Amino acid sequence: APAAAAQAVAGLAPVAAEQF
Amino acid sequence: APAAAAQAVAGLAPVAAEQF
Amino acid sequence: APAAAAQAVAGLAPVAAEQF
Repeated sequence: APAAAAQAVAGLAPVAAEQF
Repeated sequence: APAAAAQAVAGLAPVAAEQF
Repeated sequence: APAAAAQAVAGLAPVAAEQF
């Protein structure tokens, strides 16, 4: 389970990042 | 099963990035 | 298969906006 939760967050962070 | 659930999230990140 | 289908749409949609 933790590998899925870390992968999902690492793949989403660049979208958020590019609005700031 | 969780590999598949993380891929669905990851994989749609380019839809968000194309909107904003 | 669905991740790939969605990626294709993300890249097609903005092309449409350049016509109209």
